[PDB]
Amino acid sequence: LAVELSSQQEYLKLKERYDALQRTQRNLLGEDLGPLSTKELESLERQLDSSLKQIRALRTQFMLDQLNDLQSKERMLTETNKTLRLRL
Amino acid sequence: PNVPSREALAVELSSQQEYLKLKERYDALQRTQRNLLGEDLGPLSTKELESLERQLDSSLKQIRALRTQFMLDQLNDLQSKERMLTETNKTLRLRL
Amino acid sequence: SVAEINAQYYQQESAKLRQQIISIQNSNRQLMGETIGSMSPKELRNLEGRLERSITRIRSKKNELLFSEIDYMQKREVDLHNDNQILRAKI
Amino acid sequence: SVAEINAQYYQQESAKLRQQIISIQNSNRQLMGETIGSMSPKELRNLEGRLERSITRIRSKKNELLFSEIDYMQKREVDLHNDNQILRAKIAENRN
Repeated sequence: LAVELSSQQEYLKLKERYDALQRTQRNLLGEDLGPLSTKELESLERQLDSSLKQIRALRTQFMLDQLNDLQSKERMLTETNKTLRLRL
Repeated sequence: PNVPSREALAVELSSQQEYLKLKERYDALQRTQRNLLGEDLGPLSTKELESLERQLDSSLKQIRALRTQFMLDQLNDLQSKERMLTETNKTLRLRL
Repeated sequence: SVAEINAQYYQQESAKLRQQIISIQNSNRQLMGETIGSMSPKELRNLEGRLERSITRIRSKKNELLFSEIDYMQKREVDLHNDNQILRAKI
Repeated sequence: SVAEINAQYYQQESAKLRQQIISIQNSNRQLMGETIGSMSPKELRNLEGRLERSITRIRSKKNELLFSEIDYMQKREVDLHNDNQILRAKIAENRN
């Protein structure tokens, strides 16, 4: 009886912890924003805007690296071609 | 002696070059405007686009800060008026 | 028996919740941008799209709520100015 | 006389242009966020919408340039790979 009751109290506490984290997530996705103040919404906005600047900068850096890698290979393949060109 | 003076030619040319120079400035400013609206972006290098991106983002942050300030002031004003109209209501309950 | 089977039902469900809690804590950190550095180009594309949607909705909401509270207090002003002219013109 | 009439036609057009230039410079300064300190809440809302739209289009453009350059180089890579396998099939057969 006491083990059942302790087991239930544990389950309610974890249930409430999880529901709270589910609400936090919904807000990070831009949903269920009803409860939030102007200040809380501004705070999220600043966090999102900061993440987006960082994401964009890295996506561009991956594309510059990719492009740099392709130019390199293009040079190798063009001297390989002119070599075969003369050999034939 | 039916011929334009050298100075009437030089004035005419000068007036024309003035006109052409102004017409190019206006044309340039129209292109600048199009770009600020996110149009006719074809000629722009990535560095020029980045520069626009930074300028626009900077402006948007200033705008939003002032829009929000205006809306908090507007709200604070209304809250102030709502207190003065409740005590006017409550002192008019004396006359009631 | 009923108390013992309920007890083991709550302990099973508690275990499930402990998994979902650690799992959602991690997912939230990702949406908060804490793993950006170690993400693939594909993962970045994905997150960018999700965060642009979130920031559009949050910005939009922040504005709607401000407008609504302004709209409310404006009506409350009219309604009180009307309440005061009925009280005056009462006689 | 033709030269005096031409001169005045250009000066007329230069006077129109001077106004257009100053007016479009001012519109540009608005889009650059320079006049936010004299703007109403309604005007700030208007300008936010237009700049939010511009910045989006400018970012899309910036990314396309990159996508396009990359796409071009990938097709180059394949094209050159194909040239070189044809000539490696020329060593193996003739000159065999």
